[PDB]
Amino acid sequence: RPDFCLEPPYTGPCGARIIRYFYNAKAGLCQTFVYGGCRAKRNNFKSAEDCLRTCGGA
Amino acid sequence: CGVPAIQPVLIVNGEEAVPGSWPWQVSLQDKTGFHFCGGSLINENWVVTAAHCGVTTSDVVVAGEFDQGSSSEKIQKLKIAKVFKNSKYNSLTINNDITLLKLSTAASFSQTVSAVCLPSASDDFAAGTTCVTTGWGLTRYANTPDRLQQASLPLLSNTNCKKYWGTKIKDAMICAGASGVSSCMGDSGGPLVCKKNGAWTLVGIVSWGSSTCSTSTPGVYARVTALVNWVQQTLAAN
Repeated sequence: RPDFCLEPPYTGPCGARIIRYFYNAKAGLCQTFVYGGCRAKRNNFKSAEDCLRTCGGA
Repeated sequence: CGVPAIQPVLIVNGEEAVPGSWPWQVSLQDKTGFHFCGGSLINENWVVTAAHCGVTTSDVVVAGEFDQGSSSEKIQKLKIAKVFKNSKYNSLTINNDITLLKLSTAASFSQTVSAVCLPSASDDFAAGTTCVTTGWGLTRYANTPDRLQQASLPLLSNTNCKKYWGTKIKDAMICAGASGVSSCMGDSGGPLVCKKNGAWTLVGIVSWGSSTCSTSTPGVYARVTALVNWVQQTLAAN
């Protein structure tokens, strides 16, 4: 799996409160986090399904 | 516009607002009622917010709200007909961070629901001018406060702002704060208003800033004077 899947979630500098998903390698699943709205890193998905299909097993 | 039926009495380190004293403040929520951004009514059919909020026609505009934790509170849940994101919004630099929302059904203006005034492209709000920002964003950098918050803060000169943010400050941005208060997660899209001949006028839209909502760091807002011509043009065409 891509190494970006191992990066902690990144909220960014914008001030929004947008629900996104990130893969948590320690737990083995995708979890929710609050995204600020701009400069998203790659371990940031709009759905748990997209996240698992991209990072599952990392 | 710009004249609340209920006068206000004058976000991290801000204070609770008088219920309904910022009648143009709206809450942008998803279909489940989850608040993700703020916005400002500019008339009965349009709301102005930030482009980074990524609003869609599946989201809703909630007007006349004060306490989001109150199920009995009377509010207006308005559907969004179309979203007009400024095509010049730069997803890299965050410049031109503005989006207009056209409501499916007009909002019913009242003592707790009305519009904020828009400035003229040539308006000059001097640095040091005390303005106000409002919203339901975090009060501590965690869940959002139930009741609408507010904070008085000074506008900063671009030179002073650049002393911290350097070249990240672009032409459609205006800074304010670094004075003991700070906008924070959930405040985006909300208003930064200053008085123009006594009427509260939209000078900025909460955009970005300190990644920890530091109260000693300049907050950055979309500069409405640099984007109002686009606003008027969009309204006139729709």
